[PDB]
Amino acid sequence: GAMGSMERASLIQKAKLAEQAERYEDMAAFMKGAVEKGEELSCEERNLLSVAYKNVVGGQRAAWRVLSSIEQKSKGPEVREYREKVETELQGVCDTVLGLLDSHLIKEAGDAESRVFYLKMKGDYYRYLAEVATGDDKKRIIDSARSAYQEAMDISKKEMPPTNPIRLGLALNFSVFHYEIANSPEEAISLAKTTFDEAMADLHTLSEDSYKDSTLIMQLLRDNLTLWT
Amino acid sequence: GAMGSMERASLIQKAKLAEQAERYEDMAAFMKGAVEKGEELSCEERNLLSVAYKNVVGGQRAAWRVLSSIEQKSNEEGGPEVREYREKVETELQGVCDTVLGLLDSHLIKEAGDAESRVFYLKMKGDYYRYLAEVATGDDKKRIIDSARSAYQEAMDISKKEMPPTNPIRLGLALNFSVFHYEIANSPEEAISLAKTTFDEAMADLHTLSEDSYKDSTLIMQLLRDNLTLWT
Amino acid sequence: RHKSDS
Amino acid sequence: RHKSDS
Repeated sequence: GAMGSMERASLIQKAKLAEQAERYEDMAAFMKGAVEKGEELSCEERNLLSVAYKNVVGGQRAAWRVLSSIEQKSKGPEVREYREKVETELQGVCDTVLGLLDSHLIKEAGDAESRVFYLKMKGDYYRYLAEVATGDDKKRIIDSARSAYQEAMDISKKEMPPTNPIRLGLALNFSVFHYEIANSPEEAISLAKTTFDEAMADLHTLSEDSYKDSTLIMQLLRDNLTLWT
Repeated sequence: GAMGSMERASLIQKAKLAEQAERYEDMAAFMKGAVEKGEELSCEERNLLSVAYKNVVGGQRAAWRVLSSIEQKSNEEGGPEVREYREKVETELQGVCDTVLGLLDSHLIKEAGDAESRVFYLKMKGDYYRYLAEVATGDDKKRIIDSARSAYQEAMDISKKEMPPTNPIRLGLALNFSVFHYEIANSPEEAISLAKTTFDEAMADLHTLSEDSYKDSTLIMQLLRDNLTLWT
Repeated sequence: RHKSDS
Repeated sequence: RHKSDS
């Protein structure tokens, strides 16, 4: 790979420079190179990886939605063709992330924070593939996303407190999966309510560091619940 | 090239879709394919081309400025990584400028067409040489500065003879040429005189303009005034 | 209209 | 930094 000749520490440094310059495609490429060195990522390095690829795929998803909305309720082939181009690029980025998770990052060892973080990421990027897939492929992708999310949930409920921001963000995303991807509004609503309820019941045991982080996500859960009811 | 099998009309519509999706790299590639068909661009098409590449090079310039500033503090004030990544961004920026300058020379700058089109493309040539000069050094920078000056000066000669002093293309050209004088050619006196002359000759005529023309002209005159305030 | 982790 | 044509 193009980063094979660069020192791990220099790749991390350059990822941070790319973030400052808002060059997220570069940032993701540096972090991919760092992952491929084969060593575990620190918490700070996990966040760099996630920020980089979330920004890359976030832009592709937003474009795909723009084009898909123009295509729907609308003729020449141009809009479909360009929507398909964006879709293909998006799938390529998701396949890269999922390959990195499988080949390097998801392991039986390590603390709960790291194991849940990577399994949630796996569920998220399968969910992004599901947003654009059709037919038998979409059914396979949905089951893969569910399986990853459920493995992350099983860990988070045994190894993390109900106010932990990673556990909360996982439940939030899995409930979105239930509502938007899996056609299971009742499971989405249930999961989001239970998750909010149990966070609220334990809010007094919250360490200052993770106050804003926790309540921000609790806010997102409630605002989704407003919509699904 | 990669767009060679696509209809010109389809390239233009996809450029408009890419703009809507804020995918300016795609937008530029579509417009490059349209230019390579060999036919002239309409006013609307010229502006799609300019918007696409201005957004692309604009982000690269902004990132280069961020990294150069980090590089400058790490050098004078107090490893090779910052320089290396700044060099990477710089080379990508130079590649985009070289693409635009090549499109202008090979396809768009010609003796034919109305004065507006000829000024528009020569102003663009001056701009992208200016962007190269922002990052160049040594003998290369000297050559680039001369190339920028020649392009801007020929555009100025045409705009002065053929366009009214409130024309937005004439104003934007003078604005950019004054920035070239001040920031690139180390000629603050020439930069001030040009911006002041341009503003004054435009002000004399604003009262004759329709509502819509008034807006377009004053938006640029305000940029001249902004710079004049900073330089004086 | 719903939101995922931000 | 200066203003150039927008």
